[PDB]
Amino acid sequence: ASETFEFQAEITQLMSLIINTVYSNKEIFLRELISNASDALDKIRYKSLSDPKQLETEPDLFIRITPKPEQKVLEIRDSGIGMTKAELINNLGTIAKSGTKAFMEALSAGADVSMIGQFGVGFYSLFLVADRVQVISKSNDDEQYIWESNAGGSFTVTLDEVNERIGRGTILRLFLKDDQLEYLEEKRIKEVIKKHSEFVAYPIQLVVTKEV
Amino acid sequence: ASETFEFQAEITQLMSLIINTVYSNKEIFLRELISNASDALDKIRYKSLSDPKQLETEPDLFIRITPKPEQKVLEIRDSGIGMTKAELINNLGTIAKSGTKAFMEALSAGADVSMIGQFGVGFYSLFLVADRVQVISKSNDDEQYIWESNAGGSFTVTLDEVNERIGRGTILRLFLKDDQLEYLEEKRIKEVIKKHSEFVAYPIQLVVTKEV
Ligand SMILES: O=C1CCCC/C=C/CCOC(=O)c2c(O)cc(O)c(Cl)c2C1
Ligand SMILES: O=C1CCCC/C=C/CCOC(=O)c2c(O)cc(O)c(Cl)c2C1
Repeated sequence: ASETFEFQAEITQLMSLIINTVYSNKEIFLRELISNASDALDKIRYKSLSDPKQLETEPDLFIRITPKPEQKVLEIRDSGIGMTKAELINNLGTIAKSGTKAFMEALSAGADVSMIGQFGVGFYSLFLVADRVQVISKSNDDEQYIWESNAGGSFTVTLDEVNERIGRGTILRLFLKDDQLEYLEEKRIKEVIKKHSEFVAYPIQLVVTKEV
Repeated sequence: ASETFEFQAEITQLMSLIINTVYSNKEIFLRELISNASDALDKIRYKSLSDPKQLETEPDLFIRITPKPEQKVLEIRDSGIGMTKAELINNLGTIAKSGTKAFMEALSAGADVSMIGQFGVGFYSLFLVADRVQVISKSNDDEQYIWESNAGGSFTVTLDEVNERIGRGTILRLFLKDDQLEYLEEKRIKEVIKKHSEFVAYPIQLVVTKEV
C-alpha cells in the first residue's frame, strides 16, 4: 500500500516550470544527478570515519548509469548514504522549498536554467527529460522505499517489494519523455558525462547491453 | 516465508556428482543454460500463435547474460514462457529424475559430462561453476517466485518481494565458486558463447559495465 503526500507548493511550481520549459540544453539534468550522487557518496564515506560498519552493506562506492530502452527508462544509481522513508519525504517533498522559490525569482529575471544546482534544487532538472520519476532508496537505517512523482502536487512513498535490493544507496529511475530517448544511447550518455563531470571522485559506470 | 521441498533423490545424486567433479571443461554449463533459455522462448512464441496476448507482458524476446562481479554472481535471463510456483517445483525438483538416473549410468561407463543436455538434465551443469542457484521466474499464470538450491537434498520456493520484476521469463542467478570467477569477465563470457551457440534464434545480450 502506497501513502500519498503533498509537495510544498513552491516545489510543485518549479516542477511545472521545468517539465514544460522549452529550454534547449536539457542535457544539464545528468550533471545535476551525478553531482547529487557524488554528494551522497561523500556523506556515507564521511559518516564511516567514525562508524566503519556503515560501509558493510555495500562496500563499493560508485555511480552507475543504466539505460533500459524497452521501458524508456534511464537509471542513475549511487551506493551513497541512502534515504529512510522519512528522509525521502523530507529531502524530496519539503526542504527544496526555499531553494525553489529563490530559483524561480532568478529565472524570472533571466537566469539560465543551468544555474539550478547553485540553488540546491538540481534534482528537479530531471523533468527536462522525464515526465515521471521513481526514487528507490535504501538507508542503513530503514527498509527500501519507493518515492514517486509525476510533477503533480502530490507524491507517493511505498515500501519496496518490487525492485532489486540495493545494499545501500539510491536509484533515480527516470521515465523518459518520448522526444528525449537519445538519453538511452551509449554514445550520447558518454558525451554528456564527459563534458561536465571530470572531477568526480567516484567511478562513473555505464551499463551497456551488447549483442554477442 | 519460504517453503521447503525435497528433491527426487536421483537429482540430489546428480547435483552431488556435478558440484564435486574435477571434470575439466566446466564452460559447457553456459551452452546448456542458453539452450534451455532458447527452448523456453520457443514455448512462449509457439503458445502465442493462438493466444497473442501472452506476449504482451514482455514483447522483446531475448537471452541476456549479466555478470555481477561484487556479488560473485552470473545471471542468465530469458523472456521465455516462465514458470509458476507449481512448475518451478515440478520442472526443477521432480521431472529430471529419469534423465538424471540414465545420465549417471552413462557417466559410470565413461560418458563425457558434456553429454548432459542429451539426457535433458543440462540445467544441473550449473554446479560445475556455482555452489548455489536462485531461479527467479515469472509466468503469465502466476506471481514471481524464487526457487533456491545449494546442491543439497532440499530446495526452497519463496514468493518474490526482493528482486526486480521480470515482465515474463526466468533468471538463473548463479553464485560462482571462488575458483570460477573467470565467468564474470566479458572476454571469457563472449569466447564461450561464440563456441557452442551460433544457431540460437534469439539475440544473446551481454550486459557490460564500463567506466566513463
Ligand atoms: O537530497 C538529495 C541530494 C542532496 C545533496 C546531498 C545529500 C545527500 C544525502 C541524501 O541524498 C541522496 O541519497 C540522494 C542521492 O543519492 C541521489 C539523488 O539524486 C538525490 Cl536527489 C538524493 C537526495
Ligand atoms: O525446465 C526448464 C527447461 C527445460 C527445457 C524447455 C522447457 C521450457 C519451459 C520452462 O522452462 C523455463 O522457463 C526455464 C528457463 O527459461 C531457463 C532455464 O535454465 C530452465 Cl532450467 C528452465 C526450466
